[PDB]
Amino acid sequence: SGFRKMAFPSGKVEGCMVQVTCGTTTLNGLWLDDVVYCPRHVICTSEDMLNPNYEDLLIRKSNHNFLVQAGNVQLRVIGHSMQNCVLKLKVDTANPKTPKYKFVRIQPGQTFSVLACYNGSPSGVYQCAMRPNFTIKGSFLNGSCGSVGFNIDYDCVSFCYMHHMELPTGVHAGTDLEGNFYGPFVDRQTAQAAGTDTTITVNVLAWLYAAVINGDRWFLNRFTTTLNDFNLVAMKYNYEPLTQDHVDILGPLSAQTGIAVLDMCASLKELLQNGMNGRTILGSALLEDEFTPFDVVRQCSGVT
Amino acid sequence: SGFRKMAFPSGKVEGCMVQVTCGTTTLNGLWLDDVVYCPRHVICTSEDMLNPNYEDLLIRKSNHNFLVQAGNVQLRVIGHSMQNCVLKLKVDTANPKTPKYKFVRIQPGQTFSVLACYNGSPSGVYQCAMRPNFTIKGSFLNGSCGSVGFNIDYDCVSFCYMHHMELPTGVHAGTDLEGNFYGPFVDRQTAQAAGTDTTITVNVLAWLYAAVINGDRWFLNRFTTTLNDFNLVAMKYNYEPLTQDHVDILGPLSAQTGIAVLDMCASLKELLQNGMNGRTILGSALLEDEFTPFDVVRQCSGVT
Ligand SMILES: Cc1ccncc1NC(=O)[C@@]1(C#N)CCOC1
Ligand SMILES: Cc1ccncc1NC(=O)[C@@]1(C#N)CCOC1
Repeated sequence: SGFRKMAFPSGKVEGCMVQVTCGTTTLNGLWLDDVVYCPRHVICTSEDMLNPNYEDLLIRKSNHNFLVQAGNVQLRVIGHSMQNCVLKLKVDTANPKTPKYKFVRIQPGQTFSVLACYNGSPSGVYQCAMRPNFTIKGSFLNGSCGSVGFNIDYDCVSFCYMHHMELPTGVHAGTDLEGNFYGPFVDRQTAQAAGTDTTITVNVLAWLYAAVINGDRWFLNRFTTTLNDFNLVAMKYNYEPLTQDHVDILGPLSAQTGIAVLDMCASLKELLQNGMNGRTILGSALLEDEFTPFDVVRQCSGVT
Repeated sequence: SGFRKMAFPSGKVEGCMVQVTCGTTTLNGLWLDDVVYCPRHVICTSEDMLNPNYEDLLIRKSNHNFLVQAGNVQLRVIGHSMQNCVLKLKVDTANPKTPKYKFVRIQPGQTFSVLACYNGSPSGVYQCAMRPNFTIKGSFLNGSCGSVGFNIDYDCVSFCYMHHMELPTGVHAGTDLEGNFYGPFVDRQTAQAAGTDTTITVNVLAWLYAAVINGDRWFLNRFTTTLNDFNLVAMKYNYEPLTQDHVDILGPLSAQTGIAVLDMCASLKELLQNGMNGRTILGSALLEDEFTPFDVVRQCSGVT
């Protein structure tokens, strides 16, 4: 009973957080095996951030300029390289706490947990989603750069995000663990605007199935729709167009509840056209889109 | 920038989760030093739960009947006792991962993180609040009993909750780590109804201060109020009455923003009387009450 915005247990990621200092800039690093991953802007001063030439700035840096501290002990840096927008610092010690891991580049609409860190120390964990405009609505202050996003499948941590930037609109931009930014953002102190933040339709439907499973059924109506009719409504409300791929992934939820995907689409259509009318669904007064169909299945079944 | 419902990093609690089996019932245990804490209803069959006499049921149980498994290794049980609604299983090995810890009985309105577990394995972490009717709106399925609630102050874990029950209304009831239930609930399969779920006023105000700090200011008005005038409105909307103690704890937020507590109360009063008018605050279309003033301060300052 009950449905919560749950994050993955963070322990496996906590054992990987280190502090990286270069000059007078300190941020977070991710220590996996004998490599520490961190945003390349760690080599920048506030002035450098205006228009940095990272290759040129890196020439003035040696292995001894990167100070890596795991807890209260100093790691010896024996190599450094730049891969896209991340720095890989080869250390002389493999992290004894390295979990089974993969680096994955996620698609917009996918969810993940963020372990927010400051000075290599964790402050908290929350569940996020890569928005369709490639930003994340996180909670990050100065010093939080290098904090990571991830998913867990039993014992394997799939790292998907590394925090780099706060846009002037308070939304967040970052990279995958290969250093490639999600979206068109660059690691520069220049005004970069985000595109339309559309609603992740398939996630809203998955959350409506979670609500039915947990007792909230008032929004179920006597109607059905078609993908094309539904998508005309989704276009009007800045919702992502629903495809047969999305319908397919909702299949297990449609099967468990006995509510056909297109019937749930008609409920969503009426909710979009009429609003909630002062009512709530799973304790929310708006349509939640940061639960994927896989998250709903996982939570509703007790996957550990 | 940004404000999220954050949970504490769960690592320190993950290293304490064990599986406890008695007969054919399996639930979660908390292993701290050489003691494993678990709900006493682990000794019950589904039939026993209807009207259990725990002292009588415990007589038919020996140390060897309690199977404690931490990961894939079996702990030897050398003692067992019942303290209120929890069983304390003395094991022959101190948990090497025992963090610095305290057992605290929280007050209604206080928030905490829950590490949801199944068969001694964690499934996720989420932030909760002890409701004013002493229930929690968690996310727990069968097998989740023994999962714990906690807060962290730097390196010390204050355990405050242990999950025991799901009421017929899908809300959750549990105990502190001394085995005393929050509220009037009993560990029996008998219909127990919850009292009025009032809104935690001081938490809503703290969240309104977080919203101002983060850019959402539309709800700020030209009015002020008094504690007595505000409380007449709070009574009507089933909000907890605000006291000078609550005003005092909001002080640092009033000081940082320059918005007097009673002015924020007048904004809250207008929001209660007029609604949001299709608008949102920190991405929510309702007034959030599961952030204490301490949580807002912590998140907005970067406490690790
Ligand atoms: C101040 C802050 C808070 C949260 N996330 C990110 C930031 N800051 C940034 O985006 C930086 C830029 N541009 C400033 C230093 O290099 C990265
Ligand atoms: C089914 C479930 C799911 C989540 N939390 C709790 C429960 N169940 C309960 O409350 C129990 C009772 N009464 C059933 C066995 O003893 C505790």
